[PDB]
Amino acid sequence: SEKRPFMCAYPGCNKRYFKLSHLQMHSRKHTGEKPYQCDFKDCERRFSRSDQLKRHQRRHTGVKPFQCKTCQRKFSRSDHLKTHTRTHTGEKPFSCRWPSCQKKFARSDELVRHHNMH
RNA sequence: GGGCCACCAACGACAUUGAUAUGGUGCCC
Ligand SMILES: [Zn+2]
Ligand SMILES: [Zn+2]
Ligand SMILES: [Zn+2]
Ligand SMILES: [Zn+2]
Repeated sequence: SEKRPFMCAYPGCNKRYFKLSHLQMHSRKHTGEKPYQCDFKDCERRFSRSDQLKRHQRRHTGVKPFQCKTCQRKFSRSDHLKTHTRTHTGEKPFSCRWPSCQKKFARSDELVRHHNMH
């Protein structure tokens, strides 16, 4: 129906946001002011999302709440824990790039290693 | 200005398959 909540006013950008609080925070990127930044005593780095802000700030605390329940290995990111967990299930979501091949892999390292074998 | 997750794409640590890493898009005030 071509209906949207809120959009950016800058020409060429014109991204859409589902909250006015994020639309005003996005607008800071055009005026030239940081939206998010590390509040740590000896840090000045900046980010474009609250997710990145927390992700970065955990670098100072060393808090890693993502852990396996089969080998108990620990990771700083949930996306990486799942890439590890699939090694216990035997699943391999990747595939060889060559048309004359049909092998499958689970890590980018395995895929690239096989692409070098070709 | 802050919270919460998932999925997708990059990433290279190789004893080990990683007690290892970044981004994008989203949802709540
Ligand atoms: Zn914009
Ligand atoms: Zn910091
Ligand atoms: Zn495990
Ligand atoms: Zn192949």
